[PDB]
Amino acid sequence: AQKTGILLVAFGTSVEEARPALDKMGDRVRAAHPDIPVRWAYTAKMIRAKLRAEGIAAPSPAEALAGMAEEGFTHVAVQSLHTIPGEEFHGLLETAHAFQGLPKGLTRVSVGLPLIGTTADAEAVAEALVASLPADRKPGEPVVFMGHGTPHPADICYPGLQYYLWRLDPDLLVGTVEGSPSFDNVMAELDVRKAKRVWLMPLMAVAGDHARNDMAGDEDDSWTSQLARRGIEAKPVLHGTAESDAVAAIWLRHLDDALARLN
Amino acid sequence: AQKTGILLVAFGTSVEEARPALDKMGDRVRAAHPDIPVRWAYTAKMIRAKLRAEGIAAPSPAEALAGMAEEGFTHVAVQSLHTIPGEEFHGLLETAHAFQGLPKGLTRVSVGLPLIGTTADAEAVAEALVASLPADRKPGEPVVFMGHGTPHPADICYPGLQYYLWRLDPDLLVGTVEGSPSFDNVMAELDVRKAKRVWLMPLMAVAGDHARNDMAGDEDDSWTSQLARRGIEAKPVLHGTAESDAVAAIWLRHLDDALARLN
Amino acid sequence: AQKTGILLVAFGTSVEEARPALDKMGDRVRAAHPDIPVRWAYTAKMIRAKLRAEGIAAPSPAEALAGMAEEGFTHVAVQSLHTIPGEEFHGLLETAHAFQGLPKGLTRVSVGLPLIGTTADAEAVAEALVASLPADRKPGEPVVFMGHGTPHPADICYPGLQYYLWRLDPDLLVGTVEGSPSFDNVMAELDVRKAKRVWLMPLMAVAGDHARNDMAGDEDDSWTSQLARRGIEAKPVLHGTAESDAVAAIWLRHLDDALARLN
Amino acid sequence: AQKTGILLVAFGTSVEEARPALDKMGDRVRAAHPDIPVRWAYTAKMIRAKLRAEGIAAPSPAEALAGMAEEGFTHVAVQSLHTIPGEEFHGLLETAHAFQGLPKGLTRVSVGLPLIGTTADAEAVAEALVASLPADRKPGEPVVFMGHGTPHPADICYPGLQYYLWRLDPDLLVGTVEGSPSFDNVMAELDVRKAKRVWLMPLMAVAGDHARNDMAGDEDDSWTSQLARRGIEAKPVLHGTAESDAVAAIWLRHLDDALARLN
Ligand code: HEM
Ligand code: HEM
Ligand SMILES: [O-][O-]
Ligand SMILES: [O-][O-]
Ligand SMILES: [O-][O-]
Ligand SMILES: [O-][O-]
Ligand SMILES: [Cl-]
Ligand SMILES: [Cl-]
Ligand SMILES: [Cl-]
Ligand SMILES: [Cl-]
Ligand SMILES: [Co+2]
Ligand SMILES: [Co+2]
Ligand SMILES: [Co+2]
Ligand SMILES: [Co+2]
Ligand code: NA
Ligand code: NA
Ligand code: NA
Ligand code: NA
Repeated sequence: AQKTGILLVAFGTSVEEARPALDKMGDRVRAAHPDIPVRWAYTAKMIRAKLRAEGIAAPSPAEALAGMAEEGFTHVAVQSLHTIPGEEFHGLLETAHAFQGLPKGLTRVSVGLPLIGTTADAEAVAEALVASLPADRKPGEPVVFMGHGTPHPADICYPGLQYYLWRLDPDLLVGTVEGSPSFDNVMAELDVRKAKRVWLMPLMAVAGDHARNDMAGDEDDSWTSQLARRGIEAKPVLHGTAESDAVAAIWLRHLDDALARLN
Repeated sequence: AQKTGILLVAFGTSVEEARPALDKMGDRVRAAHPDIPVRWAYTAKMIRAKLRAEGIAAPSPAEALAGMAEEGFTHVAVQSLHTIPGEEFHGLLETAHAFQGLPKGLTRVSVGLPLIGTTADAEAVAEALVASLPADRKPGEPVVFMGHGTPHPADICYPGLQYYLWRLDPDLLVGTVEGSPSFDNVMAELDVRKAKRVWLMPLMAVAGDHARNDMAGDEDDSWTSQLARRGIEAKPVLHGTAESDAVAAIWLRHLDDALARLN
Repeated sequence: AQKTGILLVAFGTSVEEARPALDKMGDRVRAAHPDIPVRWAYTAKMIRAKLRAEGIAAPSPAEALAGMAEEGFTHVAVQSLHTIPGEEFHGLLETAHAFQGLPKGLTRVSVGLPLIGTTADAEAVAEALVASLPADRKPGEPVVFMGHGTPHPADICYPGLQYYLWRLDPDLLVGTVEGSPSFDNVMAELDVRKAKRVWLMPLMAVAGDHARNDMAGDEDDSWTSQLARRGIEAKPVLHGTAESDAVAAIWLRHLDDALARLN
Repeated sequence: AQKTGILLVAFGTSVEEARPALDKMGDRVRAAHPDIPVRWAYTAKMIRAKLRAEGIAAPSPAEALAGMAEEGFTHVAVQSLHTIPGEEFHGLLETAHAFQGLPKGLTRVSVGLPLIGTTADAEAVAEALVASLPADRKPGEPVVFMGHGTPHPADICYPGLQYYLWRLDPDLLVGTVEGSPSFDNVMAELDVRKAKRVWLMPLMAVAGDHARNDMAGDEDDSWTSQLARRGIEAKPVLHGTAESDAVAAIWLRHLDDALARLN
C-alpha cells in the first residue's frame, strides 16, 4: 500500500519579502526528488496565526501529519529548516514520534537533522557561510552572523560554530539576539580589531523579523544603529541562509539521510 | 491559560436518515455542559471519505485534536459513542495519549469509556435496552439485538451482555454480524422457543448500513429475509441506541467521568 | 547478535502446596520449546514480598526484563498466566512496551494473551473446563467455578464465560470473589436448581489463598461454609486451572502466537 | 505514600585507582542532601561486565530503577556524571521516561543535565577548569583538556567549550579521542604557540582508561608519547574532573534542579 512523502518544516515567515527563500527551498527539494510529494508546516504559533489571518493555509506539524495520514501517506520524511537542534527541533521530534505507528495511520515518520547537526555539519556550515559572503566584502572586513539564540542547551552550537569559522578567517564572528555569544560580546570583538566596515548576515534560513528589525532596523537598539553610533559603517545583508546553494545543500543531505531512514 | 473542550467521536454514518441520532447526542451533551465547546470526529476512514465527498467536514480524531490544539484548547475530554472497547476504541485511546503533552499543545486529553464499560455498565445497558423496547412488542416475543462483532478480545462483551439481558427476560437475545454470538446461534435460540414474531433492534449508536442492509435489507441474506423464509414475522426497528434516553444516559455518565479525570 | 527468550508471568503464589502448578507450566513450556531460555516473574507485589522473605528470588516483570537485557536477550515473548485481560494484564503490556527499543536493550518484547482472550478462546476455555471436571462429579450436579473478579472492564469476561459454559451444560456456574457474577448470584442460581451436592473449582491458574480461604476455608464466610449452612454438600477441589492439560494448552497457543509476533 | 530517591549514574570505571573520584561525588551528594537515599548505576555495558566479574554489584540504569520501584520509591532524581548530552545521556533520558508512570511503580523520574548543559554551564565549566589547574602549571604553558568525543551531535560541546576557555586564556586547548577537535588539531595549535611544556588533563569525571592509556600511556600512540617525539615536555595529570570541587559544584546544581522538577 506504500506511499512516501516529504514534510518541509520552517520556523516560518509572514512577510512577503522573506517567503521567496522558502519557495527556493521547495524547488531544490522538488528538483532532487521529482516523484515524492512535498508538503509544508511551520513551528511558530504566531506565524501560523498571521498566515491564517491573511487567508493562507499554514498547518502546524501535527495538522500537516494528520492531513497526510488522511491522504494515505505511510512513510514520511520530515525536514526542518532550523539551524540548531533546540527546543523547536526537539518538539518536532516528539511530534513526529507521536504520529508514527498510530492505528490506520503513518507507518514511519523520520526527522532530518537541522543545519548544525554533527561537528562535520558545523565545519561544512562554516565553509558554506564563507562561500555565501557578498563579493564586495573585502578581506579583513569582519562579518557578523546573526543567530536566534535560545535558553535550550543547543545554544552551545553558536560558540561551536564560532570555533569552526575562526579556523577559516579570524574576522568572522557569531552573535545572537537571545543567547551566547551576545551582541555585546560581538562589539568587544569588533573593538579589538578596530574594524571600520562590518557586514551583518542572518544565520537563519529566512531573513525574517529579527533580521529586518533587530539586526538592520531603523530603531536605536538595532545592530546597525548601535554600530553607526560607534562610527562603524554597517553593511546589513538581508538574505537568509536558505538563499545560498552551499548552505541549502546541507539541509538537502539531511533530507536524504531521513528518506534513507524510512528504508 | 486554561481551556476545556469536549470531542464526541462516533464510528459515524454517511446516510442522511441515520445522522439525526448523532445530532440528538450533540444536544444532550450541550444541554448537560452548556459552557463547554463540543467538537466531532469519526473513527471510520470510509465514512470520512463519503462525508468529504458530499462536501461535509469530517475530521479523524487526529485532525480534530490537532485543530483543537490550534484553537488553544488545553484539556480535552474525548467521548466515543462505541458500544464496546474493541479495536477502534483502543485506537482512539492511543491517539488521545499521543496528543497529550506535546509541545505547546494539549496538556490533558481524557477518554470516556464506551457503552459496555464495566460489569455495572453492562447491567445498566441491559436495563436501558429493556426500557427502549417498542410499546407494541408483546411479552414473550423475542427481541434480537444486533451488535457489530469483532475479532478483537472485547467481542466477549456481547455474550457478557446476553448474560445480563437474560437475568431480565429469557427472550432477549444478542447476535452479531461478525462475531459471537452469530446469527446462526440466534436462529437456534429462536427454534427452541418456537417464536412466531421476532423484533430486531440495532445495538449500535446509529442505525447505519449494517442495520439497513444486514439486519433489515431486502436481499436474501438479511436477518429479516432469513426469518421470513422460516415463517417468522420479523419486525425490524431502525433506531440506533443513541435515540434512547436511557441508553444515552450511560454515555453521558462516561463523559462526566472523563471531564472529572481532567481535574 | 539475535537471542530469544521467554518470560512466564504469574500472578503468583507464596504457599508451598500451590507452587507445583507453576512448575508444571514451566515443564510444558520447556517441552514445547526445548531450545528457548525460560524466565519467571510475578505481578503481585505482596507475593514478591513474601517470596523474598523466604529467601527466594521473585522479580517483578520490570526487574526480570532489565536482567534479561543485561544477559544479552534481544527478543522476548512475555506470557501471562492471568485468566482475563484486566488491570494486571494491562500493566504487564505497558511494562513490556516500555522495555522494547530502549538503547542497547531489548529489540522486541511481545505479550501473549491471557486465558480468555478472544470469543474463540472463551469457547475453548469452557470446553477445557468441562474436560477438567473431577470423574466423581455426577451429571446434574452443579459446578461453581470461582474467578477473582475485578473493577476493571475485563470483568465482563466472567459473564461472557458463563454464556459459553451454559451452551454446554445448564448446571455449570461462574462466581467471583470481587466482581460479577457475585457469590449471592451463584446461590440464587443454586436455589432454583434445588441442588444437594455442589462442586467448587478455582478458575485461576493456581489454587491460591482465595481458593483455600474464600472458596474452601473453615471460616463462616467461606463458600463451602455458606453452602453447608444451607444444607448443601459442598465438594471443593483445590487444583488451579494450570493443572489441566486442556486449559494449559490455551496458554501454550498464546505463547506460540507471541513468539511468532517476534518474527 | 511519598518517597524520594537519588540515582547517580556514571559512565563508570573498573580500575581501583580511578573509583575514588566516584566515592568523592557520593560524599558531596550525601553532604548536600543528608536525608535522601542515594543509589548508583553505570551506563557502560563493558564496565558493568568487569565489575560483576570482580564480584561487585553494578546495575544498569534499568536494573537500578526497577530495584528502586521495588523498594517503594515514588520520585527519583537521576543525575548523570556525563560531560555532554550525547548518546549515553539521551539513552538515560529515554530509560527514565520509560519507568515513570508504570503501574504500581515510580510516579516521577527526573533527569539532571550533564556538565555542559546550557551556554551558562559551559562558561561556568571553563571557569571551574581554570580553577582546577595544577599550582605548578606556569602562565603561558598550554593545557590540553582531553574529552571523549562522539559521532552524536552533542560533540559540538567540545568546540563550544574551547570558545569559552579561550575567552579566559589563549593557551587552554580542547582535544578529543574520537571527535572534534582532534589530537592533530591540538598539535597544530601547539606548533603555532611553540610550547615547550604542555599539561594534559582529562575532561571526563574519572581518569579512566582513555586517560591512562590514550592520554598518558607508555605506548607510541599515546598523547604524551606523541608530544615527547616532538620534543615537548608532557605533564599528564591523572585526576578526573569529579575531583575538583569547582567542577563538581556544577553537577550538584544540576541535581538540585532535577529534585525541584519532582515538585
Ligand atoms: C476484553 C478485553 C479488553 C478490554 C475490556 C480492554 C479495555 C481497556 C480499557 C477499558 C482501557 C482504559 C485504560 C485504563 O483503564 O486506564 C484499556 C487500556 C489499554 N488497553 Fe485494553 N482491553 C482489552 C484487551 C486489550 C488488548 C488485547 C490489548 C493489546 C493487544 C489492550 C491494550 C491496551 C493498552 C496498551 C491500554 C493503555 C495503557 C494500558 O495498557 O493500560 N487491551 N483497555
Ligand atoms: C547538540 C545537540 C543536542 C543536544 C544539545 C540535545 C540535548 C537534549 C536535552 C538537554 C534534552 C532534555 C529534555 C528537555 O529539555 O526537556 C533533550 C531531550 C530529548 N532529546 Fe536531545 N539533544 C541534541 C540532539 C538530539 C538528537 C539528534 C535527537 C534525536 C535523534 C535528540 C532527541 C531527544 C529526545 C527524543 C528528547 C526527549 C523529548 C524531546 O524531544 O524533547 N536530541 N535533548
Ligand atoms: O524572539 O522574538
Ligand atoms: O463490516 O462491514
Ligand atoms: O483480593 O484479596
Ligand atoms: O572508546 O573506547
Ligand atoms: Cl574603501
Ligand atoms: Cl397477534
Ligand atoms: Cl449419592
Ligand atoms: Cl623551567
Ligand atoms: Co525570537
Ligand atoms: Co462492519
Ligand atoms: Co484478591
Ligand atoms: Co571511548
Ligand atoms: Na539561528
Ligand atoms: Na455494536
Ligand atoms: Na480469575
Ligand atoms: Na568527555
